[PDB]
Amino acid sequence: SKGTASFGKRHTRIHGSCRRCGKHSFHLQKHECASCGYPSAKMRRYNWSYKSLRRRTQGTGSMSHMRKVYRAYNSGTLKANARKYLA
Amino acid sequence: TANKTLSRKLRLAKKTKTNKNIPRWVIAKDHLKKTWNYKRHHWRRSHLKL
Amino acid sequence: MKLNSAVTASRRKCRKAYFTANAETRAKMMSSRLSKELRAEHKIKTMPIRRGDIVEIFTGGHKGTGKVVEVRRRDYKICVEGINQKARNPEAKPVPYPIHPSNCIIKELYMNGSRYRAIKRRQERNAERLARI
RNA sequence: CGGCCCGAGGCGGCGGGGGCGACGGGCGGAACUUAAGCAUAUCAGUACGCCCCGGAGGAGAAACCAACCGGGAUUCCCCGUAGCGGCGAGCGACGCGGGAGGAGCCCGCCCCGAAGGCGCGCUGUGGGCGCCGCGAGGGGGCCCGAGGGCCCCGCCCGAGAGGGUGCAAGCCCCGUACGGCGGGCGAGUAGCGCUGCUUGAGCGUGCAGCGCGAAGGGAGGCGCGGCCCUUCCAAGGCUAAAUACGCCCCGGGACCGAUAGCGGACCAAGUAGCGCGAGCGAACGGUGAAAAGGACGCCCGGCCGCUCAAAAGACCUGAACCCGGCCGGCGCCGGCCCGCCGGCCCCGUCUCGAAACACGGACCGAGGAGCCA
RNA sequence: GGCCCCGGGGGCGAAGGCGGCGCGCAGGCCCCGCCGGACCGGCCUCUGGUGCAGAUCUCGGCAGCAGUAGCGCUACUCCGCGCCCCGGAGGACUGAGGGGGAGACGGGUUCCGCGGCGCCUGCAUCUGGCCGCGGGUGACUCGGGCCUAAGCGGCGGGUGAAG
RNA sequence: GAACGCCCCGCCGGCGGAUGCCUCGGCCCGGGCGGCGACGAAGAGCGCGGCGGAGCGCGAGACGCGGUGCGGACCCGCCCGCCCCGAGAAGCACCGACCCUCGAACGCAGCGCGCCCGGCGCCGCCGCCUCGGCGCCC
Ligand SMILES: [K+]
Ligand SMILES: [K+]
Ligand SMILES: [K+]
Ligand SMILES: [K+]
Ligand SMILES: [K+]
Ligand SMILES: [K+]
Ligand SMILES: [K+]
Ligand SMILES: [K+]
Ligand SMILES: [K+]
Ligand SMILES: [K+]
Ligand SMILES: [K+]
Ligand SMILES: [K+]
Ligand SMILES: [K+]
Ligand SMILES: [K+]
Ligand SMILES: [K+]
Ligand SMILES: [K+]
Ligand SMILES: [K+]
Ligand SMILES: [K+]
Ligand SMILES: [K+]
Ligand SMILES: [K+]
Ligand SMILES: [K+]
Ligand SMILES: [K+]
Ligand SMILES: [K+]
Ligand SMILES: [K+]
Ligand SMILES: [K+]
Ligand SMILES: [K+]
Ligand SMILES: [K+]
Ligand SMILES: [K+]
Ligand SMILES: [K+]
Ligand SMILES: [K+]
Ligand SMILES: [K+]
Ligand SMILES: [K+]
Ligand SMILES: [K+]
Ligand SMILES: [K+]
Ligand SMILES: [Mg+2]
Ligand SMILES: [Mg+2]
Ligand SMILES: [Mg+2]
Ligand SMILES: [Mg+2]
Ligand SMILES: [Mg+2]
Ligand SMILES: [Mg+2]
Ligand SMILES: [Mg+2]
Ligand SMILES: [Mg+2]
Ligand SMILES: [Mg+2]
Ligand SMILES: [Mg+2]
Ligand SMILES: [Mg+2]
Ligand SMILES: [Mg+2]
Ligand SMILES: [Mg+2]
Ligand SMILES: [Mg+2]
Ligand SMILES: [Mg+2]
Ligand SMILES: [Mg+2]
Ligand SMILES: [Mg+2]
Ligand SMILES: [Mg+2]
Ligand SMILES: [Mg+2]
Ligand SMILES: [Mg+2]
Ligand SMILES: [Mg+2]
Ligand SMILES: [Mg+2]
Ligand SMILES: [Mg+2]
Ligand SMILES: [Mg+2]
Ligand SMILES: [Mg+2]
Ligand SMILES: [Mg+2]
Repeated sequence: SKGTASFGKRHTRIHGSCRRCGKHSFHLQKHECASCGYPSAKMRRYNWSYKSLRRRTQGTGSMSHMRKVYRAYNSGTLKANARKYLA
Repeated sequence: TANKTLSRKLRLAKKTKTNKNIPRWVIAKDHLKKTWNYKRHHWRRSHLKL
Repeated sequence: MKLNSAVTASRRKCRKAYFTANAETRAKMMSSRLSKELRAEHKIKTMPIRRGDIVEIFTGGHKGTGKVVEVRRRDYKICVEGINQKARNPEAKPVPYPIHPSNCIIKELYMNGSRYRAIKRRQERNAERLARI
């Protein structure tokens, strides 16, 4: 009875939703995320899984601020604004 | 459960609201032949982990 | 032979630019030649097609002449009045056979404030080139 | 009771923290593997873990190399054996020479003492490429559903790069060539003894812990003691260039062409789906020039037939294996016109020896293994 | 990369597919008929991810077997146009540790009304937890928020190359 | 005998998706560039269209708002709207704003609560206010 019968004893939630990364990975009894590492101040990142790195990284979201800053630099007026200030 | 936090209620509420077909005028507007929304789910065979 | 190295001569990139063009480029790409009579008067060779002009069609299986009722910019085609699909009923509605603007020659132009000016703008530049040459 | 010294709470202005599959700097640090075994050795001062910058970083103006009829900070490129090693397997710098690039300076100490950045400071401030726009030149005849086809005659060319257009277009349309705008010299140090790591560095290449601890000192690829010679000044600091590189944009190719090429060419791929979790992760491209996407009628889905060059009708072409209806007949080789006679075990493989009661193999398609440095 | 004598073959029909002659010892090549509907080569020189019957090969399709093996919980019947749905009448079952009435956890709209049968409901269906369209959970007194349990964090600092 | 099965003398149908041709995609090399953040980043959640699921985009000013230039007839369905020597649809470039919850994440907690009536996190540097000491002195 270590097989099918044992599976009928499952009515618990081990993990819940993380407040930082949103995934079903927050351990409700240890109070830590097994995906992003929260409540640690830095993000959990490992070089032995580059597939895990590409799933959540810079670029997989909106890039809302960084998009605007780059286009202002490349072709807008931001490089002029530094010359007035840095004088 | 009948005793749930408001945060879990809100994320469950969004999966219910977006579980819908493509409108038929959208099928005429965007000239589509794939008409099924494959992001739908059904309660008997789903494992929403929310 | 091309000399400018910022301009692609790659088939894949050129075909992608014909599709996925923005709307101002698509309008220019839907041009047609002016008739000889208008070539003398306006001193211009081609014009961008527009809703309200009169066109003489050749080279096709739907030759004729009529007014431009519609512009299907997504298809790069134009619907002319009188050039339809051969219909089934005697009563049923007409159905326009769509014509590519380069199979046309413009015979009379729709005029307004912007169309007079863009012609005059284009003659003065063509005279700069005729003075340089 | 004030001063100075050493602390405490609050308030104001300013700064720090996190983020990246590369390149760069600092630490900790394997094992598989090779040695035909295996301990030193090798793999490798690599994987991976932690910390820290930048557009580059690091390094840098000799306590240098040399042994010459001498050079002269750092980095990068071309070029080539001293040596280390169960002296086995393996491992391994560099100067001279040719080039790219080239740039030099400071503080402490000493002199003057507030001359200063003045609520501080005499326990020492201050001086010595991208944005615009014009843009040439072809007709007539047969034919087709449709002329970019065929026949015959021409024009443009600083433009015959190319894309589109109902079928192979310099001249049907966008472009392409020719141009304008912004433009006096450093002490718990150096060194030494013992111990651990590291190096080609070998009676020590570089580092470190602990004990000891200098005054003129350091170096000269074999130790110790003595005498010379040659050549430099550590224990403090700054510095451009030549060099390296992903994401992202731009151009190019004797590269792949939908089981290939990225896992990912398909309005919704790190998606749908699976795992308590760390994590794992698909399949699916193509009607036609135009949706013209299916008339009218007859029976109660079918028939007839309409659009179209064509149903190409849910779609290009449409092979094999396998199957249903009509028609004909009753395994390979050889002779004869033709069902008789004659010959014929199941291939691939290991093996002295296979038809083997030795193993693999229902069938069919597509992919599938000596290339490169 | 070249040549193909007024500049190689093509909607007067390319490549591919299905049958049928010929040529070559052979690998293979060439032609014709039908299909298909837009591209393809012979000779010289150059290049390589360059030839399949097998690997308990990989992925896809699929045959015989074969209309075969197979479809606990006592039970349904008559009539209503009648389905296992609904109604009436009869016959039975669960048997108060219930096939009853309700909560906790887990599920997440499965709840309700009207419509419907394309999918599912391993037989059927007019049924339905299935599909379409509308709706739906009201607190001073019930619970959560508060208290503390076993525990778990924090603490001038301490330690470690850091984390 | 017939039938079943098998071969094909030929003519038609199924099932399946190979072959051929096609390609808004990959891969390789080269050149640029090297531009984030407490002025709240990267990332996550939730919400926003007249009829609106997914993805893109945007933030209660939400499928966008303004300003300067350019452009000049459309806006995939159904509607609306625009139409003219300027009256102004598609489109483009720069600039100014708006910018919900979580996150380095900042009153405590993570969805519930406070102190105070402006507000209310930690570290560091420079100043300043108010202070302690049987430290050295007076
Ligand atoms: K069991
Ligand atoms: K955890
Ligand atoms: K409930
Ligand atoms: K479920
Ligand atoms: K190591
Ligand atoms: K090892
Ligand atoms: K071993
Ligand atoms: K070993
Ligand atoms: K050794
Ligand atoms: K070793
Ligand atoms: K050996
Ligand atoms: K030089
Ligand atoms: K044309
Ligand atoms: K000393
Ligand atoms: K020492
Ligand atoms: K060594
Ligand atoms: K030695
Ligand atoms: K010692
Ligand atoms: K010597
Ligand atoms: K030495
Ligand atoms: K020596
Ligand atoms: K794949
Ligand atoms: K064998
Ligand atoms: K064997
Ligand atoms: K044997
Ligand atoms: K055999
Ligand atoms: K035998
Ligand atoms: K046998
Ligand atoms: K054998
Ligand atoms: K056996
Ligand atoms: K066998
Ligand atoms: K069977
Ligand atoms: K019903
Ligand atoms: K330490
Ligand atoms: Mg077990
Ligand atoms: Mg537990
Ligand atoms: Mg402060
Ligand atoms: Mg290896
Ligand atoms: Mg070995
Ligand atoms: Mg071995
Ligand atoms: Mg071994
Ligand atoms: Mg080594
Ligand atoms: Mg530097
Ligand atoms: Mg070593
Ligand atoms: Mg330095
Ligand atoms: Mg693929
Ligand atoms: Mg077909
Ligand atoms: Mg053997
Ligand atoms: Mg064997
Ligand atoms: Mg077998
Ligand atoms: Mg094959
Ligand atoms: Mg190849
Ligand atoms: Mg091969
Ligand atoms: Mg095969
Ligand atoms: Mg009973
Ligand atoms: Mg119900
Ligand atoms: Mg059934
Ligand atoms: Mg109470
Ligand atoms: Mg949406
Ligand atoms: Mg907050």
